[PDB]
Amino acid sequence: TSITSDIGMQFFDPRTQNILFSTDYETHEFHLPSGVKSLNVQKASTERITSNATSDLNIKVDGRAIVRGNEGVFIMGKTI
Amino acid sequence: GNALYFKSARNVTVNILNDQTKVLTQLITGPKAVEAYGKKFEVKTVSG
Amino acid sequence: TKDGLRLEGESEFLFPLYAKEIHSRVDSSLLLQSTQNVTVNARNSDGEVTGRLKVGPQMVEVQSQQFQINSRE
Ligand SMILES: *[C@@H]1O[C@H](CO)[C@@H](O[C@@H]2O[C@H](CO)[C@@H](O[C@@H]3O[C@H](CO)[C@@H](O)[C@H](O)[C@@H]3O)[C@H](O)[C@H]2NC(C)=O)[C@H](O)[C@H]1NC(C)=O
Ligand SMILES: *[C@@H]1O[C@H](CO)[C@@H](O[C@@H]2O[C@H](CO)[C@@H](O[C@@H]3O[C@H](CO)[C@@H](O)[C@H](O)[C@@H]3O)[C@H](O)[C@H]2NC(C)=O)[C@H](O)[C@H]1NC(C)=O
Ligand SMILES: *[C@@H]1O[C@H](CO)[C@@H](O[C@@H]2O[C@H](CO)[C@@H](O[C@@H]3O[C@H](CO)[C@@H](O)[C@H](O)[C@@H]3O)[C@H](O)[C@H]2NC(C)=O)[C@H](O)[C@H]1NC(C)=O
Repeated sequence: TSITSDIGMQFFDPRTQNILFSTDYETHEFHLPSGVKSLNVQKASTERITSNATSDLNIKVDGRAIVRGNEGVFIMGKTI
Repeated sequence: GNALYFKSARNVTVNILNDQTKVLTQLITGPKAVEAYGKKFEVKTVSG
Repeated sequence: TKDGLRLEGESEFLFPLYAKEIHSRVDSSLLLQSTQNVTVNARNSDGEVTGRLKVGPQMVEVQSQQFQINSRE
């Protein structure tokens, strides 16, 4: 169901006259939708990664892991 | 010099049929919702 | 013809048209174009146009209370 133009897709509910969805990204800022399972973003600025109180975080990667601490790293744990 | 229109008192159910007259992609513009059934969607720009 | 009527010419309708099913030929792809815009409209029981699929001069607009996308199922 392809579409094509210079600007792109649009949609706004006429009962609000607010653009509920657009694809001229420079104008309207994108927001995170609800109900998302995973997201694969090519660059992340994360303050903290944490799990929930049941299962284990797994920083797993087929590639190489390069963790660099500019002021230093501190590993705290029971069995390391 | 004129604008081609399409109107109805009801849904405009644009669809496509295969050789067996089975629906593959559909675009139903109804009164409340504008559904686009199919196997995909896309929005491209001119440059690709 | 016997089962229908074939026309090879520009049948300019100087007044409105009406039908129920608009098809395209099996061996040729329907095209519909203009210079300003092409509009699809749908109306409520009171004739109020409520869902529009407008292809404007630059970029498409869809106007409705909802915008789903599904699979064939
Ligand atoms: C805390 O994190 C754990 C780890 O992810 C969560 O457990 C997992 O939760 C997901 C989603 O609720 C489960 O996925 C689904 O589970 C059902 C049955 O449990 C299964 O039939 C589905 O196919 C799907 O896999 C996952 O199984 C579950 N895993 C375990 C080991 O419990 C947990 O829900 C999180 N709790 C909170 C409060 O966030
Ligand atoms: C899509 O195409 C149609 C047809 O070209 C455009 O409709 C046209 O809109 C203009 C601007 O209003 C109309 O000019 C003026 O319209 C008023 C009525 O609103 C009339 O009183 C004036 O005398 C003058 O004609 C023009 O008539 C109208 N054309 C038709 C055939 O109705 C429409 O604006 C286009 N969409 C966009 C986004 O430009
Ligand atoms: C014209 O378009 C509208 C909007 O797409 C259609 O309304 C929707 O139609 C579907 C299928 O008839 C409705 O789904 C139904 O849901 C009920 C449960 O609510 C379920 O029991 C049925 O088996 C069916 O799956 C949907 O609710 C309905 N939504 C609205 C807002 O009306 C309408 O059917 C279309 N009419 C024609 C003639 O194409």
